[PDB]
Amino acid sequence: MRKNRAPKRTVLPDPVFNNTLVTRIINVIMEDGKKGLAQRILYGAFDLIEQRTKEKPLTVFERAVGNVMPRLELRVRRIAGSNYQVPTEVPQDRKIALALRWIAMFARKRHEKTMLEKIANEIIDASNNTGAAIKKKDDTHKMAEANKAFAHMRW
Amino acid sequence: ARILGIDIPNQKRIEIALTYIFGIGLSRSQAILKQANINPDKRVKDLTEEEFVAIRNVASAYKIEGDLRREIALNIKHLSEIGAWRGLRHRKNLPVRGQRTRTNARTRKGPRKTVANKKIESK
Amino acid sequence: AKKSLKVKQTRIPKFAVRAYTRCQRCGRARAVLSHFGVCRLCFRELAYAGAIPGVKKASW
Amino acid sequence: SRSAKKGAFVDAHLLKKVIDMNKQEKKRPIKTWSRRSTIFPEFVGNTFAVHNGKTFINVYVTDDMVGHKLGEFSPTRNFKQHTANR
RNA sequence: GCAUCUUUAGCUCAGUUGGUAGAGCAAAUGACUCUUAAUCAUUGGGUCGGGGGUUCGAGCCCCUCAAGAUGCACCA
RNA sequence: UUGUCUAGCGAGACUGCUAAUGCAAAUUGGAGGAAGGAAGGGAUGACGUCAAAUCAUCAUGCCCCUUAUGUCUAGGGCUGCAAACGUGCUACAAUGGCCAAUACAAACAGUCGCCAGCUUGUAAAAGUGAGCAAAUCUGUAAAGUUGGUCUCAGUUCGGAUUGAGGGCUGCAAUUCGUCCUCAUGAAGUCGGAAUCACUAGUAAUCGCGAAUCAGCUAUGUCGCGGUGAAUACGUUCUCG
RNA sequence: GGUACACGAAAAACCUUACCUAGACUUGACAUCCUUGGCAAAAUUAUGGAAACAUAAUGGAGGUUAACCGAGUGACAGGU
Ligand SMILES: *C(=O)[C@@H](N)CCCC[NH3+]
Ligand SMILES: [Mg+2]
Ligand SMILES: [Mg+2]
Ligand SMILES: [Mg+2]
Ligand SMILES: [Mg+2]
Ligand SMILES: [Mg+2]
Ligand SMILES: [Mg+2]
Ligand SMILES: [Mg+2]
Ligand SMILES: [Mg+2]
Ligand SMILES: [Mg+2]
Ligand SMILES: [Mg+2]
Ligand SMILES: [Mg+2]
Ligand SMILES: [Mg+2]
Ligand SMILES: [Mg+2]
Ligand SMILES: [Mg+2]
Ligand SMILES: [Mg+2]
Ligand SMILES: [Mg+2]
Ligand SMILES: [Mg+2]
Ligand SMILES: [Mg+2]
Ligand SMILES: [Mg+2]
Ligand SMILES: [Mg+2]
Ligand SMILES: [Mg+2]
Ligand SMILES: [Zn+2]
Repeated sequence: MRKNRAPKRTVLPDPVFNNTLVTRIINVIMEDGKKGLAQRILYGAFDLIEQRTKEKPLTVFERAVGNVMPRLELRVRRIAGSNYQVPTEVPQDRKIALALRWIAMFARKRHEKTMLEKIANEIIDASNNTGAAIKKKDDTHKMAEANKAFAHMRW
Repeated sequence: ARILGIDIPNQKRIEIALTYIFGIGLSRSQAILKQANINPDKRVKDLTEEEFVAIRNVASAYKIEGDLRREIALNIKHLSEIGAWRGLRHRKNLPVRGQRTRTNARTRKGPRKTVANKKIESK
Repeated sequence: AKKSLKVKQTRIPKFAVRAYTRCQRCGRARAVLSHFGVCRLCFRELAYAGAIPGVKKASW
Repeated sequence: SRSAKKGAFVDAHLLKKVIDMNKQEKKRPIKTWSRRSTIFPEFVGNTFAVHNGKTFINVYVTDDMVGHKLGEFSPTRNFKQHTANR
């Protein structure tokens, strides 16, 4: 009913590690419209990562985020009762975006201390495929695999 | 601790410890703190007898925390033994100042005791 | 009860705080523009006829 | 609340009647419409009939009621029980 | 026949087991709507069937009447 | 820090040129350009529907009152309270609380006003008192940056409620003004079924100003700027 | 209902205010038309007053009545 495809704003290459994706996660953890605060929080977590993992922070972040990225997406389609789900291949842009959203969402709920250490622990906990974001990705993948039959019918 | 019947947390700084006393808040705690010259940021556990007597003396000079409860109590009785309309308004557990009582002011009325709204069969 | 209030407003009261401002064309008491001495619904009629110099419609 | 320099406030019509009424021994209730007058030390011992809006409620001032306003010791509205709507 | 119960605003019924009465409809009044219905509020309206007696005091407890209904005999 | 800035006039963007395909309007891409195909926003809202709203802005047919349903004044009331709903504010916190230093706006307003500085005061404020009828003078910008501290607790969260002492306006602050200081420290640790707004300087958020106004828990309304996102695959479902 | 509910109200202590209780007024607080004069209304100080309002005071700008200050006077004014 729209017939028009929306434009896209630039993603911007990061200002430090020159890895665009850093700016996206900065915008994701944004709250109260504070660009400054969010950068500080995030950047402090890489420094904590250095102190702990003794490795390059960008490499660790990619290894965490790339591992969290899902493959199948389940779209709800109700006909008569409940909804029979439909697994579809998500685009590359949405793949990174969904990964970042989950990373932030489970990070602001951990039992840890200041969100710097909170968010730092989640990414390091996701580089070894054992965390909270991993479980979410595992669950949707298993649900899609179970509902493989209705994948052919979408709409 | 040792200051009267109050037990100020032992692992907490003194300027917040004084607030834990009933008659001493935060601003007045700082007044005692500055007047006694005892430096803040000094954990009460790492404090000596020399400070524990001076602080007690100034606290005793100020209004006793135990007497304030009876002071407020005498004042309410003083307000009710006069027969003031404000006393009456304080009497029936209602806002004493000018606060509205139509749809709000539940902090003085406790939990809600839901009754039955009128029946509208239409007109 | 309109005419009596209009006359009383013109008359000086016995206290300074007793004096209020009422529209000078009609007798409406609330929503009176002190910048023009004209209430909101007389200012519309006057503005739409050109009686007040410079009050044009706004585009911002 | 009320400033210091200003002090207290009586309409001075209530003050004049009270001075006249205290000198006269056979005092009777004083009919005052001034709920705005603060109770002054000299008022002590007299009785007033403050206009609640409908009638004149009688208040006997004491050495304790001193300080507040004369209309504060009388009511204006009355509410004692609701009624089940349904 | 007998023993038993009932008679309570215009109608159908609670009254409490002694300090003198309400409930639900009907009627009216408003509110409410273009106006009604409905709704909603409010509301007047009693010879407690008629007399006697007890009690300081009887719708209330005991008798006699007036009008009906019950259960026990149209002799097992 | 010499060409900002302010406001008069004008130029500029016209599918004007090119490529594709269409008869033609026209669609898409490219070039140059500050701006490209309604460049963003505003004013501008057809006949009519709902006997939609207003006799309480005003005007008016008709009906009604005429020593009263008209008039003046004092006091009370519009601020009630077993309750329910709507719209907002403040929160339940370390993307934070408190303290210190400190950088960067636009718009608007102002002579019963804006009020600089100074003196007093724990403070609201008072006294003195220039300057400004205003691109001149005045109305402290806050978030933001750095440092110290709290170390996750119903707390240095949260501020309700309550008691006392003060300041301002005003005849007058009890019914029923707000501000400051002190004292206390309700609920509340992300909120059930179900719902609302929003497609870029937008949502979210931080301050500033004006209107009515002697004063006002306007947290409302109308404006101005600071920071500043995420997403749109598609019309199967949903509302119009 | 959507198209009411931080709406009329861009400011309810007095005033606003249209409501209630009281204390007061009657061609009236305000206006015209008519016979008729202007040699005032204000404001304020007294006393009684809740204040309306009364009784006494400086008797007042002005311009000879212009506007208004009135008398008389019935049509009427007035109604949120
Ligand atoms: C049968 O029922 C008899 N015993 C009754 C006779 C009654 C005569 N009066
Ligand atoms: Mg209030
Ligand atoms: Mg009118
Ligand atoms: Mg009607
Ligand atoms: Mg057009
Ligand atoms: Mg209609
Ligand atoms: Mg009043
Ligand atoms: Mg209100
Ligand atoms: Mg708002
Ligand atoms: Mg901090
Ligand atoms: Mg200069
Ligand atoms: Mg709790
Ligand atoms: Mg707090
Ligand atoms: Mg008050
Ligand atoms: Mg928590
Ligand atoms: Mg849009
Ligand atoms: Mg907010
Ligand atoms: Mg509607
Ligand atoms: Mg009033
Ligand atoms: Mg003369
Ligand atoms: Mg003459
Ligand atoms: Mg009329
Ligand atoms: Zn007007």
